[PDB]
Parts: sequence; C-alpha cells; structure tokens
Amino acid sequence: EIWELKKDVYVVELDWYPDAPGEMVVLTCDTPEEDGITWTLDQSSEVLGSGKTLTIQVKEFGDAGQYTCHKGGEVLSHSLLLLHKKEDGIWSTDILKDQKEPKNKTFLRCEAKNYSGRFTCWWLTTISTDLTFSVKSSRGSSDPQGVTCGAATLSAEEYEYSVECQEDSACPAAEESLPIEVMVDAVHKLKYENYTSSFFIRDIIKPDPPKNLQLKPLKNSRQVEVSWEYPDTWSTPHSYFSLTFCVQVQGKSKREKKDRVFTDKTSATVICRKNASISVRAQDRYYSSSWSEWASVPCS
Amino acid sequence: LRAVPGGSSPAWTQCQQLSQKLCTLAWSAHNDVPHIQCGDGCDPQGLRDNSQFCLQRIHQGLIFYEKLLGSDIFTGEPSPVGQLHASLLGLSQLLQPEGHHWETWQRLLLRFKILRSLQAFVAVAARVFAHGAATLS
Ligand SMILES: *[C@H]1O[C@H](CO)[C@@H](O)[C@H](O)[C@H]1NC(C)=O
Repeated sequence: EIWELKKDVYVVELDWYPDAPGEMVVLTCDTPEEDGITWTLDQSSEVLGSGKTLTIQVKEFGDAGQYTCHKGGEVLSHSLLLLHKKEDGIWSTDILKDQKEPKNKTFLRCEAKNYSGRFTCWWLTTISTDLTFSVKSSRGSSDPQGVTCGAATLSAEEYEYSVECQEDSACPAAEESLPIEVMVDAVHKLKYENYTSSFFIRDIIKPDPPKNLQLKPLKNSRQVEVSWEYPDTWSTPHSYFSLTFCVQVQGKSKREKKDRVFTDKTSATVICRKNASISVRAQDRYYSSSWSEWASVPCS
Repeated sequence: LRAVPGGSSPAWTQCQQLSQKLCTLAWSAHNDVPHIQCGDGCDPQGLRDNSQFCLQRIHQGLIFYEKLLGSDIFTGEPSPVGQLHASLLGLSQLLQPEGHHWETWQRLLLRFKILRSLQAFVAVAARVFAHGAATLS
C-alpha cells in the first residue's frame, strides 16, 4: 500500500483506528554504496539511523516527511513520505470543501463555455497555506486519450482554485460516448488526498451570457424591442451550434408583475415599466445543459 | 459543360422540424449503442462535402432507437415514449431515399439509460438538420 506519486515522493496508504499499531516502512537510499551513510529527517542534523536502509514507523502525519541519506556531508537522495488516511474503508476528504450542489460528495465542479475541448474545473478549501494541487485528465479509462491541463492556481476568495484543461484531439460536433476523467491530487503539508470527477462535455456546458443586450422603444407605446447577440466564446458556426433564450421582465419589489418568454430568436418585444429590468439568458438549443448567467439592462 | 440530375434532395426543413421535436420529446421524459462519432461526416465541414454519410449514420441510430422503444424494456414493467417512438420512425422514413433500402424488472434502470443516451444522439441530429436546412438551401 505504498506507491510513488512523483520523483522522490511516496504515498503511504494508512488504515487508521485509535490503537493504530503503525505500519513499518523500509526506505532505501538511492546510491551504489553502503558505507558512511546516515539518515536525517527534513531540516535536522539529527542522525536517525546508519547504513543504506532506514526502518521507520508511520502512525500519524508527523511520522512522515522528507527522509534524507547522507555520505561525506553530501545528500545522496531525498524521500518525501505523504500519508493517505483511510478512516474505515473510506479515504479522507478534509482538504476540499463539499460544494453539495450537483450531488453530495461533489468537490470538483467543471464547466465548459463551448464544445472546443477546453473546460475549467474549480474547488473550494478553508485552508490558506501549505497547499499544493496537481491536476490530471483524460478521455476514457481503458485506453486514456490525452487532455492537457495547466497549473491549479488560486482564483478567488473560502479559498477557490481553478484549473484549465484542453482535450488534445477534440471533436466538438461528435456525440461523446466516453467521459472525460479529472483527477486532482491534494497535498496539505504531509496529508495526501484524492479527488475525482467524471463527465461528458455536453453536460458541463454553460455558455457565457448574451452579449450587446440593448433596448429599442416603440413610438408612443410602452413596448420595447429587446435585441442581443451570441457570446463570442460560444461554438461557431451558430447555424449548427444553436442557442435558445429566456427573456425576463421583473420589478425590484415582490408582488410586482413578471414576464418570462422563451425564444430561439435573438430578439423579443416586451412591455417596459418604471424600475423594471430586462434580463436575457442562454442555453444550448438541443440539449438541456446549464443556462448562462443573466445579462440585463434597465428599462431606462 | 453539362447539368445532370443528382437525385432527390434530403428533406432538410422537415428533418429539421422532426429532430427538434425529438429533442423536446426526449427531455419530456425527465452495449453497442451507435453514436455519431467523429469519422461520421456530421460536423459542419463534413456536411458540405457529403451529407449522405452523416444522414445514413443518423438513419442507423434512429432505427436502433426505434427498435429499443418498441421492445420489451418499454412495453413490460410500469408518457412521451409513444410519441417519441413514432417520431423516431417519422424521421428515419424521411431519410430513406428511393431505391436505397437503408433498413436492415430491471427496466426502470434500462429505460433511464436508454433515454439519456437518446437525448445526446437526437441533439447531434438536430444540429445537423438545422445547419443543413440553413446553409445548404
Ligand atoms: C489516489 O489514491 C488512492 C489510494 O492512495 C490510489 O489507489 C489511487 O491510485 C490514487 N490516484 C492517483 C490518480 O494517483
């Protein structure tokens, strides 16, 4: 239950119960020699053992860290040990905050603006420090097909991290049969955790709001012609990747009139009234993915 | 130079309307399944060059689904399914050119899986027919 995460970083699977016996790990120095070798942990000069191997016990997050072997003053190799704690058949998820929206146990939320193969995932955390996130993705699992992700960076503030990914061989117009997999590694100090997300791009589609929303009053009437355009981030040609719209007219108050219209056109005629705003949002025409945020403009 | 008959045109406006209707119906209900894949010619560019490939693949998927909706899964255990089945047939009939012969419990779980998959397929079909109706005519 011990595997390499990256060069010189090893995850120890830790099954825990209050009277934990502790798992024994044997660490081997990465060297052609066996003489003059001592071991230290992290930034300490304290010798924890001699020779090419070190035998340690792991029970808690402090039992881990970067064990190092030395010969003649020189570092021979570093081995960083992280612990993945399995409470009782289930692995821990302290680092990421459940978003609780799509389903429960939803730590990663992904959305796409179009069918290009680019998407964004984000996640939330309480933690402000000692935090590293590593992101991997692919289409399919049997023979994974490439998806390239960037670095996970703090995006806003609760702490929000986002990552941008791009499918290498996108087929925007296809009917997807294998889902995209997203795998995020979460490291807080010496605590290692796994997060996973599976989906079709078609299902995480959320277009940007309608653009250039504008009003045009009728001569000596209350009626206004609402007009707008497709967002620039949306897939082209529009003749193929159609959108549909929801036009809303609403007051500031509670009991005031409301008006809500559905249309595949990029125009509508509504009745305006003082202190009402006209909102317009968008959704893929043929598939019931997510509505854009509202674009809106006051009846003024 | 000459001008030679190329055959009957696909019925783009009718197919556009039936495929749109199918999207509405498939969402009105909340393996080797055929999928419109990338090789299939249904992308915008693929449609100009040759739409017969795409349409022929769409026909295939339509008849696969109409067989599923007519099958034991939907007429056994405990609706838009009746109208969906009939519209699947209506569209497939429109795609069948003259001379061409293009024709060849656990249920509540299967029926959820089949309908979800149908939503995906009919959305692609709808885009094809809307694009063809708008740019080929
Ligand atoms: C995540 O953690 C579990 C247990 O440590 C492991 O089985 C799995 O391979 C890890 N995933 C990745 C993608 O590293």
